[PDB]
Amino acid sequence: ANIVGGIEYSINNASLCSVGFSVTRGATKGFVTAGHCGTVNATARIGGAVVGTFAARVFPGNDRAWVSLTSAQTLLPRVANGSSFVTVRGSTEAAVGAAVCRSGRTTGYQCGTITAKNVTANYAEGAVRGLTQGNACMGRGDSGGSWITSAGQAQGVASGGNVQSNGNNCGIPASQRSSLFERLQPILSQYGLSLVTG
Amino acid sequence: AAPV
Repeated sequence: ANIVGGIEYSINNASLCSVGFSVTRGATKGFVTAGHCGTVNATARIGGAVVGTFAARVFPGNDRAWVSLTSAQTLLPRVANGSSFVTVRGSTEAAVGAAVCRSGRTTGYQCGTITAKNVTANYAEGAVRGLTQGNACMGRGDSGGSWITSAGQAQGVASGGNVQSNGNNCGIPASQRSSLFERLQPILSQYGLSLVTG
Repeated sequence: AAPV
């Protein structure tokens, strides 16, 4: 499978999540995603084929994970935007007020702005600290998906938000949306990963 | 908020 930010993958033939970013760890290929998407060793599938398993994760507390893929996967420095792509150029962290977009299997490609940093989400499982808040909308299934600037700087992976009864926060005004992502920097250093760029 |  071609690994692109934003595409769907399933975990143990049950839940669905979205790919974050293609990364490498020495010769091993992988992608970063959300911790709440699977437990260590869960099996990730892309279009019905096995692509890898969860190598590590932290959830709750943080919300992060990396899946190590088999050798046959093709890692790409891109994030889906409809039929087009956003090239990943790096991981400079943008500041409050910067515009940002996110890509995921449920709501596609949505943009908005970063409204706050260091936010805590109280999930049923426990608190998740240090999240950055943006107002791009997100829906159930978007978790783990890419958060990136139009200029190609990777910001993080989708964690959660105030989804309404329709499964998303796209039907409420930007001013009332709280869509949270986990910062990419600490995931890259914690696992010793390098981003695939182009 | 909820996870996703």
